[PDB]
Amino acid sequence: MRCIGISNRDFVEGVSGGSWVDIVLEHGSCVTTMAKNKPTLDFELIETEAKQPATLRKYCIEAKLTNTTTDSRCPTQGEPSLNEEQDKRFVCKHSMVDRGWGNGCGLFGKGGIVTCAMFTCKKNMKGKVVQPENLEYTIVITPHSGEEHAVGNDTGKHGKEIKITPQSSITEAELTGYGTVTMECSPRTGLDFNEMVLLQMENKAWLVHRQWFLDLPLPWLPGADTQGSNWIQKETLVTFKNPHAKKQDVVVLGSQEGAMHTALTGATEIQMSSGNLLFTGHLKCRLRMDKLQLKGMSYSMCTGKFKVVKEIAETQHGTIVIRVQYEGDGSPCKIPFEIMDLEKRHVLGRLITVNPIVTEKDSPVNIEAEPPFGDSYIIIGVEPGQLKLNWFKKGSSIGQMIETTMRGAKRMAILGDTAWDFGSLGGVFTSIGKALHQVFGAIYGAAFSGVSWIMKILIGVIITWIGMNSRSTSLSVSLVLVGVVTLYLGVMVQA
Amino acid sequence: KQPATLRKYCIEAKLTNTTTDSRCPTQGEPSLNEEQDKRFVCKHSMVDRGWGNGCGLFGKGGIVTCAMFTCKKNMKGKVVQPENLEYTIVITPHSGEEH
Amino acid sequence: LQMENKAWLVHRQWFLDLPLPWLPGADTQGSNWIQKETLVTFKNPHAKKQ
Amino acid sequence: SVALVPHVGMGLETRTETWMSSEGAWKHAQRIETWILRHPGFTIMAAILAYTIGTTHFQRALIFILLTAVAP
Amino acid sequence: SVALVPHVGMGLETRTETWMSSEGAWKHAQRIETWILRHPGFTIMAAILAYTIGTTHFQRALIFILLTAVAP
Amino acid sequence: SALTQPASVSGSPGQSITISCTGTSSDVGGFNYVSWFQQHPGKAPKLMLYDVTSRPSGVSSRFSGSKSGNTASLTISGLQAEDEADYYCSSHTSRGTWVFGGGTKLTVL
Amino acid sequence: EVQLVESGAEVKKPGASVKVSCKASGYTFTSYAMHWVRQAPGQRLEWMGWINAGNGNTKYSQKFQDRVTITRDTSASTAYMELSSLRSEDTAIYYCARDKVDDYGDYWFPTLWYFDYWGQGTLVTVS
Ligand SMILES: *[C@@H]1O[C@H](CO)[C@@H](O)[C@H](O)[C@H]1NC(C)=O
Ligand SMILES: *[C@@H]1O[C@H](CO)[C@@H](O)[C@H](O)[C@H]1NC(C)=O
Repeated sequence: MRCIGISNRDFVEGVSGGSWVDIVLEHGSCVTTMAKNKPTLDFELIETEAKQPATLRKYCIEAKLTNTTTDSRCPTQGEPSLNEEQDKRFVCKHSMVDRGWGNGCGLFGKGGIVTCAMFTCKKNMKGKVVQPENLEYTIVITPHSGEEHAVGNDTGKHGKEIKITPQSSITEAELTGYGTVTMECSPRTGLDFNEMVLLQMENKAWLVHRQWFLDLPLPWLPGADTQGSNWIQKETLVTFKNPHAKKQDVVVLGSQEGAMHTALTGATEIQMSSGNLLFTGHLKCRLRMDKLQLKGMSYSMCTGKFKVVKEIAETQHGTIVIRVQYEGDGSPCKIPFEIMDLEKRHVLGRLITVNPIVTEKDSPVNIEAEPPFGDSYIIIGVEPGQLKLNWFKKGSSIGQMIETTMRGAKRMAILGDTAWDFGSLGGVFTSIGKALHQVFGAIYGAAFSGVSWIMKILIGVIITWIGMNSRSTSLSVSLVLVGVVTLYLGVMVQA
Repeated sequence: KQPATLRKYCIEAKLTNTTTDSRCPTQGEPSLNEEQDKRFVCKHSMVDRGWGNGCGLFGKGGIVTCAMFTCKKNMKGKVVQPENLEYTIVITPHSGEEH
Repeated sequence: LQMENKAWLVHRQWFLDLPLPWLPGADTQGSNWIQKETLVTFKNPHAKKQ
Repeated sequence: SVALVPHVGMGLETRTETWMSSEGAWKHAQRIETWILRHPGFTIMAAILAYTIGTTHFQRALIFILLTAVAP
Repeated sequence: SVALVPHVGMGLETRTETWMSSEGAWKHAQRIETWILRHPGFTIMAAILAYTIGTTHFQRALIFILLTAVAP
Repeated sequence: SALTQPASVSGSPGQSITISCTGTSSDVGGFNYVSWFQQHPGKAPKLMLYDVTSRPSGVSSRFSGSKSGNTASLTISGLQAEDEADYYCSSHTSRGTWVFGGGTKLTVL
Repeated sequence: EVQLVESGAEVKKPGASVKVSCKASGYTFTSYAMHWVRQAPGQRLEWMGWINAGNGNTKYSQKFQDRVTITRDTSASTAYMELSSLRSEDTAIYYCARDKVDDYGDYWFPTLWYFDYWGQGTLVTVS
């Protein structure tokens, strides 16, 4: 239900300790929670919005030079003086021409010359900064009701959406039939603002960090500035041409729009047209589930004769999904759904739409379950008129251990120490893991910055070669945490 | 003297008439009649498909996208031959002569 | 080489290797730019629509 | 110009795709490759000067690929 | 992109001042120093790797300045 | 490219009537987007059947559809006098356009 | 609970620019799309309207690609349908349609239950 068919989804179960669990969720993925009760929910972060931005610095992109004036003076007598050097719209440069009697001054030396032209901008590029307050995520919560035609739809108001701010609180979600779920979200430490700048071309906008945005070779201008004429770094958008030793001239230096669309590689695009809608990053959510009902508890079992109305089809991650329809009487009831092996003894393989339900009519209902890694029967009824359905699930024996390992390592490569916040109070394992991971990410962060796709691989191979030829058991520490790790981060970078 | 242009690059362009086309995950690759037109730019990729996408079979279906590439600023690179290349040299003596 | 008003003097093999969409010396309803991929970029966010 | 400093190693990379992932991941290697195929003799001279320094094979190959990668 | 391969060492030199000399004559030497003083840890760790790989001081300084040069 | 449902069908009140639409591989045979409508002559037509077989709220559980390849159907059990309307069809294509059916007039007497 | 109403038009001339609006109530307008389908009297439902959103994009129909333009306004919570270059066969009933936009703002995949609630339709004539 809104989770199915979307790739890179993931499962969490275990609400141990109290009645909570830690989940972290990005904008691309969506998270399915499970328990021994407490019906399976689907969480997805759909918006990130910055409400009130304040501009930081306005850069120029396309300029023009009008009122080209120049002035020269005979050699060994000072510098030329010109009234347009006073006003700072005009860009200036001193150079040396050679003069004589043909140049009409005498003394046959190398005179001085100035040139001036006013710097009019006609295309801006403004960056904006936002506080870590006054920003408003939107997370949507969809229970596995198994409702008719509500599966994997990014459309549809089948689930509740709540808006969470750092000025907000425990944020109950009154979603009907199932009770009320509360979320202790941590939105301040989500994507690390007070570094991001939100620069903006004509109709596009990006998300770069502060120390990259400030030191650009474009002529800049501060944010609190009306009458935007006093451009400050004007000499990086003009060229002073003194080809021979004759008089010199000024030129404008084109448009750096497509030049800076080259410069904005590796910087995730956001959508600043109407509202500062981000669609990147994550946030960490503490999820308390003490007040979830089950919506199907205190219903009797079923009479029989179900009917499949849409053929089953496994997804990725090996979870089938079937739509069945009830034919019979006593319509609010459970569904006798179970996956058994051959020869009908063991009930192996679990459900994801746990406690399925027939509701209010003969409306078809969706059931998701996880079969075992071979052939297995599916039993969707009681004994007069069941529905035995064969199913073969490919692989799924040892490849989901290496596949789960690659999902965990990819999560530890994208997320930092926040990747350890995907489980519930390890104590001697989880807190120690993110402590060592945050000091190692601190050391690794104070290196490798500015280093691209290639050079992480290159000096990774260098560190492996220094390891493989060293002695005194520094070789193992010179491979296992630096060499192959920086090669893996060399491959899994620039998403 | 006689320049003949060799090749002209584009500087600033414009994209109109954006069309796209997707298809079911196991059912091969999509195709458009705009794809064989040389004034349209295309690149295959793939999306996620399922019952919410009105598809079935829950996989990764291919997708194409088109756009009519239109230029509006050119850079004509002309070239000349070594003949009809006409220099000009002034000759002047040291006539002791005013100005 | 020629811009709108400015003009340069570059050599051939540098001029032929610039990644930028091109078309031969006769335009005549050109509409046939060759390496068009160097001046567009196709975004596929989230493995959703592109 | 401003078309340098291409915002590559800055942290900040999420699961979402960036502006030119898969169109900026290989432009450096293609640029160096067409540079070598247009300018071979500096790579021959880089092999010669890389060989005479570096009294082992590893730093000969290392100084060779670095001297190749410095020149555009 | 097009703003790389900047048409520098291709012969064709004359007495006339080119399109960008004294503007493009020092752009790499400024952006490298800016990159160093805003990314120091790669220069310290590159000094560690350069001190490790290399016997005599000349190839240590050489591998240091090349490894500093190849990074953007 | 359109849909080829017949001109007009009729039957006795109480039996089953079938209204089929034959489509191509880009509008019906590939995707599960096919919706049904009914149009009274003095009324705007309302949505009558969802994606293939699913049903809107309201209507009384007797309008069953199916897709048997390139053909999408609408089986109506229990004909009544309130079912005299223009039954049109619709589908969403892979191109991005919505197509529609030709049009069937259903009478009971 | 969801109501869509239109603006009545009386009579037009061939070659003019007919215009019909759509006042929307019962929902937030910036999160649902708006379509425009037409039906000649006793004929087929011909799709004209294009996929709108909070930004207001289009998806050009094959038959009506270079003769019709649609606009909208979020501040009045309406959508505008303007057909120009009227010929003789353009007289029909003009319908509206509701569809639910994807939650990321950008709308490409339609809702499974597309075309839920429609307007009553206002007829136009050319002569
Ligand atoms: C710039 O040029 C315009 C038009 O020639 C002129 O009106 C204006 O006074 C000039 N600006 C200055 C500061 O001289
Ligand atoms: C693109 O759309 C515009 C809109 O008027 C028009 O030029 C034409 O219909 C289209 N051009 C094509 C398909 O070549």
